[PDB]
Amino acid sequence: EAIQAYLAGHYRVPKQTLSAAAVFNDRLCVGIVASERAGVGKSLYVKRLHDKMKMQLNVKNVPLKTIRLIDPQVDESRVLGALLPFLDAQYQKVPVLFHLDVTSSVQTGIWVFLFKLLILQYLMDINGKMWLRNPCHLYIVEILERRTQFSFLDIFPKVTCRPPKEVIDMELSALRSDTEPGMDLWEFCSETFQRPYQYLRRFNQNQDLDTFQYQEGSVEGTPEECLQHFLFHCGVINPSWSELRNFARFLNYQLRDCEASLFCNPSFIGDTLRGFKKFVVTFMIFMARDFATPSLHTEEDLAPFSLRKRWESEPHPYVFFNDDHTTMTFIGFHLQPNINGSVDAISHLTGKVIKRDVMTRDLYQGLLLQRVPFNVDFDKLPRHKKLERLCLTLGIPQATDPDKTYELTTDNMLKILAIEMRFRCGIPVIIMGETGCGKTRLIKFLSDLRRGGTNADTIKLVKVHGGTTADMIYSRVREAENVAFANKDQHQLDTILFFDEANTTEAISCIKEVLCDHMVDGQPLAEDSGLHIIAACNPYRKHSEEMICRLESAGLGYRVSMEETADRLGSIPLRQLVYRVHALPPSLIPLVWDFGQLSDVAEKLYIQQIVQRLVESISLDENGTRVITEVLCASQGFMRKTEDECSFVSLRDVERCVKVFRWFHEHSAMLLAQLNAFLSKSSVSKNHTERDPVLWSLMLAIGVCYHASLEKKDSYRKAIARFFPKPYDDSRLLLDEITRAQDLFLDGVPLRKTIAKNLALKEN
Ligand SMILES: Nc1ncnc2c1ncn2[C@@H]1O[C@H](COP(=O)(O)OP(=O)(O)OP(=O)(O)O)[C@@H](O)[C@H]1O
Ligand SMILES: [Mg+2]
Repeated sequence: EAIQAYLAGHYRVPKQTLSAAAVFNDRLCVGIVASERAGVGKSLYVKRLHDKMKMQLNVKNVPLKTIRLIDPQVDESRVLGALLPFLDAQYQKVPVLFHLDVTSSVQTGIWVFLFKLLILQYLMDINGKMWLRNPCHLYIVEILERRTQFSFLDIFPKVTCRPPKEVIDMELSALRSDTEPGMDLWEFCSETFQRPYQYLRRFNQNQDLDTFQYQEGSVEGTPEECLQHFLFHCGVINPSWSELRNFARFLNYQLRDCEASLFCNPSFIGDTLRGFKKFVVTFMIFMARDFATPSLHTEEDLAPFSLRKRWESEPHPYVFFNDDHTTMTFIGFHLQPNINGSVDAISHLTGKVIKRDVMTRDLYQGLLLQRVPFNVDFDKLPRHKKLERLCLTLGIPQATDPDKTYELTTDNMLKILAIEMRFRCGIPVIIMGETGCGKTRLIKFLSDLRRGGTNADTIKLVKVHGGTTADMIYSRVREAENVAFANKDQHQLDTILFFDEANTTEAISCIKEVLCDHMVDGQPLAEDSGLHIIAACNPYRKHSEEMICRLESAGLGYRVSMEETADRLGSIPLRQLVYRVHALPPSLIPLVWDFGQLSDVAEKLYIQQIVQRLVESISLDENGTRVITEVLCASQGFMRKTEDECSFVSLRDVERCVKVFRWFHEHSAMLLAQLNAFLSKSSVSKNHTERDPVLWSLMLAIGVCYHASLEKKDSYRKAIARFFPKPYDDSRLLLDEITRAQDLFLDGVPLRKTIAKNLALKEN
């Protein structure tokens, strides 16, 4: 208390000196907004305080500078360089709110930097440019609680934001102080859809529980019961503010589209339409579970980064409203009438009931009499009809297919619909999936479908390296904004920026900035620009223990002990994860959802497409196509089954093995001529037989892309030979052919007399 009072007394500004501290508590020109959770309001305060600065300070403009630090070791030269443009005399006497945001990524140097800036009032570098604090600029520092006698953070004035439960728990009565913010009185714009009030308090149907007319435009409740009605149907137990915001936004959009067409005053539409509003409210609150509830869990550090709601888990209802204002879109439930005058919702194919009494027999007959797209199954439908249906649901009225190779299953359609729905709501879309999981193909197909026929670049997929700094990300996002403005002006198209491998950088908080805050380096993103931003993350998975032991036992190992390595995601070294990813921002975890799992049928289809993309250059046979497809599929099956020598397999290995096979086939004539000459040079008699170029090329390509990098080569050969034609299915023959090829390749150099010809030198 003594330290807190000392710093409060020394941080106070005199009443006569004009300062920006007039908005903060009792004229203190130092602030610390902090909380233990993520996404609870730390920055709808530094915005509200700016909002209350303009109308309360009688100044034409009050400069706002947002400085965000993302380097794990906090760099003070960056902060000094950011503050230097605000050092000229013009800003030396005007109020300047300075907001400094320290991200979760930062770990070392926070306390020293805070003691250097807030207390020591200075910042200095080697060059000599000093920056001195003035008691006229607010210095609010927004920080996540670095929970581990007191931390070096309570000595400053603090405004602890609270999730939206502790607001309803501790603040039972709306005292509304400046230390514990509650429901913002401004935040009744999209949270005002308190139709929950009506269908809940009016439980019985006949009392006009949802009536024949409800709308929005003015408030009708108190800002302490909205937060309670949004907690009963939220689904999440202890939501943050950026978990109720998304749930309210989705419900607002869907009820807004509900009060659209087919919600009017016809003569004999159903003559009652009883329960239609009840159906909408109940069923879309049910389907909000897919869009609001987190998918990740609530090998120590990988526990939060472990998927629980995989795409193959509980189904997805996904009702849409066909923004052309004509019909609905029932895509994922196939409702079935219950025995006792009710109707329930089942799975797409299983038929298991997922929810009960969603909708009633009377309105069932009313809807079927209205010819709604109900009980339609996209699994067995023509491609033309499927594309027309999904194009109508998506909004564009055209029908030109942008591709034919890309199949359209029900699970692959409910995945495009998810992204489109999150785009039209406002929820940022971030997907978790392995390399070659089909996310990039789906995004490209959706972008081309949006394009239709225009030659516009509505896709800007950015492969984000491990060495992508903040400057590159900011430059790319502003370039994408400019291109989105251009495409919205010329051809009126919605551009898509795509950050592949989002979580593989030391600066990931920048992507969180771009996605959640809609703010680039501090400057807000231009609203209503048509730019939609997607992120894709690599899964958090550890190697198998035997594979780690094998990697450590390869040569001389790491130069020093394994434990002391600096590259750590918590405790696990980055050398033990399949993808060398970094820690996700805590305000991005609720958003992440599993893209899905590649199915064996889909994998076979992709392999068949790849091999058919080879005939036009090689003129392969049907037998050749079949043998190549089977060999490659079984090769990935083996590599995915061997967890000791191959952590993960990808579809991008077939497009490399087929490339090597193509090279070998195109050189096969001269290769086989030289091999025959070399064998003739040997003492072996004329035992050479016919060598099929297709087989002699696949036999050797799998001996490079799959076989010669393993340790259990014999098992691979014995599990792969059975897919070869009849006169060639021998593991001994596989090894013999590979050895003959290596012997031929080695012969052709002037190797010295006393140089060993091992199986290692030839292989190398
Ligand atoms: N009463 C409220 N207090 C705080 N936020 C609210 C409130 N009502 C609605 N919200 C919404 O909650 C969201 C919280 O987002 P905000 O930017 O405040 O999170 P944050 O504190 O910046 O978290 P982080 O810094 O970890 O991203 C805001 O975008 C705001 O629109
Ligand atoms: Mg923030």
